[PDB]
Amino acid sequence: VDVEKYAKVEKSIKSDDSQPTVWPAHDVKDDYVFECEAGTQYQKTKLTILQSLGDPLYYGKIQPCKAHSNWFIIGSKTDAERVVNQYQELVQNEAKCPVKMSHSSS
Repeated sequence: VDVEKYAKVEKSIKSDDSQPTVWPAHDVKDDYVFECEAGTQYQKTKLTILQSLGDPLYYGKIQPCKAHSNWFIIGSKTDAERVVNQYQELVQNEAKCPVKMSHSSS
């Protein structure tokens, strides 16, 4: 049986003798931007999923990108993907014209 070739462990903050392990090893940031790209005024907006250090909850924010702390709890990774898909569909259906998605990492 060759399971260990493919098994992987995730990084965690090792524990001293007073506190337990805390696995999210660094803040995980993901940003998405949407824009018509036309000469039209479209006020390109941004979405930002976040998973902070030592906290396995997810969060989001939808402030409009430039040309404050209104976070909301998003459940988990699958929920985050659902929210991203739904927001993309809504933006496209509201634009009534071409719209593009610019994905970024950390």
